[PDB]
Amino acid sequence: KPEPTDEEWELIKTVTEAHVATNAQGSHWKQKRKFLPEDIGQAVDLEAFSHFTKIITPAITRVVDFAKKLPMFCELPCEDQIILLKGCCMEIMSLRAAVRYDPESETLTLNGEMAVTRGQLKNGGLGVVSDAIFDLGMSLSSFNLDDTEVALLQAVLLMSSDRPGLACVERIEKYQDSFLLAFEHYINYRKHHVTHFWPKLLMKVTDLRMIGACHASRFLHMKVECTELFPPLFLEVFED
Amino acid sequence: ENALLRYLLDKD
Ligand SMILES: COc1nc(C(=O)NCC(=O)O)c(O)c2ccc(Oc3cccc(CN)c3)cc12
Repeated sequence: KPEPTDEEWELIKTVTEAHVATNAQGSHWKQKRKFLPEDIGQAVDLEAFSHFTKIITPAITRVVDFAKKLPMFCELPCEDQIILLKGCCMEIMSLRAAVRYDPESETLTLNGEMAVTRGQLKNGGLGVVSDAIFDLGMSLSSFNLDDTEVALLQAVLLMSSDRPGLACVERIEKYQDSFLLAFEHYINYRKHHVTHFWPKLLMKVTDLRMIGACHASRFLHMKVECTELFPPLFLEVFED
Repeated sequence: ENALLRYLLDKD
């Protein structure tokens, strides 16, 4: 029922714009994409691990940019900005890949260019997380999300008040509740033909947050396997 | 630790 207020319509546009400006190859991702050769990532695999280390940095960096284009993120202490980014990075990157799931070739596109299979992402170091991301990919196609809806989810993941060690807990929560509200209102406006769109979308926050945690455990097992190999931003963000 | 992120966050 309730559609978005004037103030929320502007937040919607601020968060929509931060996403489209930091999303690799914007609209052209379908035309830019180049399938990873099937000989890379069969059955740890160091040749596939190398393709993935090449795009990990730019992907972390695009999330940093997305947050910086959000005024409320910029009103925060730099020590909170760091915790928030370190919490959502793998989440936002897993949603960006998953919304570029192609059921025709069953591939996710990473960095707006590299199409990969379940197995390549799995054997290239991400192990069982690949299955989680691919599965959210399969699941999120039914919902036909637009950029605005992908952005509001990112903002909800980013504005997580429960991040270990953060100081402005109450204000981050206020910021997340603002986003959640505009989001619900925008789903109403967008008149989707799915009863209970809103709640079913929100629970995808669960999926993403598990992918976050599941990745933080895989990083302990990427360290008993493949450290001079991991790019420098990857080690900052995914360690403490 | 958070040097690159502090660079990325203070940039532009
Ligand atoms: C969702 O996870 C990922 N997402 C993206 C991405 O581009 N998402 C789409 C987007 O943001 O538009 C990547 O580029 C990733 C690259 C390496 C990676 O995992 C590995 C695997 C092996 C080594 C390393 C780095 N040491 C990382 C995971 C990635």
